[PDB]
Amino acid sequence: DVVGTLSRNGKPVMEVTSSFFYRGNYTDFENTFQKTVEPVYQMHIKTSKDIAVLRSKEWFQLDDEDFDLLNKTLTFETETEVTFKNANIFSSVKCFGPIKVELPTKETVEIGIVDYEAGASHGNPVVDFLKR
Amino acid sequence: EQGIELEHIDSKSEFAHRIMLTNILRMMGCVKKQKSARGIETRPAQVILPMSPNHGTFGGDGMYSESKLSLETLFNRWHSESWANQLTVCGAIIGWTRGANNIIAEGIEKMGVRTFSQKEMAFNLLGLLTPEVVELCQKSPVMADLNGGLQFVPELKEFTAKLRKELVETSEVRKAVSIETALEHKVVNGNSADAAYAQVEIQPRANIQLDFPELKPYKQVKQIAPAELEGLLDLER
Amino acid sequence: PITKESMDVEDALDKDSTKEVASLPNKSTISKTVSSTIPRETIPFLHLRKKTPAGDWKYDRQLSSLFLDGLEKAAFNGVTFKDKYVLITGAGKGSIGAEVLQGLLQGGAKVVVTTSRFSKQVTDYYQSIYAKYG
Repeated sequence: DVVGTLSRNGKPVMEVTSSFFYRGNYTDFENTFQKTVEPVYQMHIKTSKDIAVLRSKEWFQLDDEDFDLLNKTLTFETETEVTFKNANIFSSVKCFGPIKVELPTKETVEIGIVDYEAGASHGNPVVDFLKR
Repeated sequence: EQGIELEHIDSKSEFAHRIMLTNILRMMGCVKKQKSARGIETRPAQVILPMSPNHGTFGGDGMYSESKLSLETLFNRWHSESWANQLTVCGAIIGWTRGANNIIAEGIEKMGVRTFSQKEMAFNLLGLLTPEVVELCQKSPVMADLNGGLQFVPELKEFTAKLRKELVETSEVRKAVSIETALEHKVVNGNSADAAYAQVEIQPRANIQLDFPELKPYKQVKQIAPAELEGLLDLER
Repeated sequence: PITKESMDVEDALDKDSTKEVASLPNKSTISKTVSSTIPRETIPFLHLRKKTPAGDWKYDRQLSSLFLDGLEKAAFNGVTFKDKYVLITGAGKGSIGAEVLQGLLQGGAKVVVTTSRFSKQVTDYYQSIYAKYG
């Protein structure tokens, strides 16, 4: 699956997404990879256990560690690069991107980073977090 | 009475009130009537009434506040009634005893208050049956505060509530984080990670023995019987 | 210090029961009272109140001191309830009453105990309590 980005006067106009398939047997997991740009997710911090949850999350690094998250909407412009070992085992997962906050002006500013890196992963913890 | 507020006071409450106040009065009443009927005068009965420091403080314990309050009248009514000769009153303001509130008990002890185990408070009461206190109680009604300085705490309810909230929320948070790190660990390392860490348990089967007598080594058994017994008895008899 | 308004004895508990048992019948002699050691303008955990003529029950040092001396004598020497006929209610297993009762029976008094759940378990429980402590 290949992403064709077409642009006019420098600005992108349309995206052309095509999924192609080679029939047969491909055990080519060395050069097999997955480079998806994970969708952004908003997280509303109302309760005191929610900030406890995100601070319990290792991958949540902040620019200022003392930054209050109470009554804030945090967005994750996160993208994941996975190298494969098997059809399901991921030989290494690198899920990273800037964590921003919706300001009172509703402008977005980078206040933290997701810098998740792991070896023989069967999936992403961040994605499991997100579906619950 | 647990979780009965001022609008919930009903049949159960009224019965409780009748156990803890009214029939107690009827008991003293009847003891007076039996003593008086045999002319007992040098032998009054020392009643140790269990008073409480909490008087509609904690709330939602129906008519347990008014039951333990109203027995204070006995201190005055020792003088204005004629039964003073047969009965003596030892109201015991009963402190915090342990063994629902046991979890926070350590928490209140940080506030320089003492909570008693059942055996400590029992020993304390038995204090009030010592000859000296009896003789004391035969002169005048005695109040004995075994509260352990708890009364000093200003508006105790919210302080017990705050302790409950901090222990319960610490419990909950740790439970949530312990589940919601293990789940993501299981996703990351698959089920095969903690499949080999899941161990087999060997449940017992019943093995009904015929419990034959155990036969000690000949060395041991020879030291039970004396020396001459060997070859002495006819084994046929 | 919340109650603030404005002795060492050599034994072998938990290390040698035998010598502790050897010293049980020895009536301990209290030279100095813990009542006289009560901090001034500091109310003890256990104390007595005396009725003020206005109509309130306020802490009295003299009565509280006498009671705590009594308690101290009971703790060191032991107390006997001989020639006492006592009635006790709500003394089921695990309640305060049960532990008071154990007291009285260790004291050697005559006691009547009421039970509001009269059954085999409750009878048997009281039996075992009276065999142990009686």
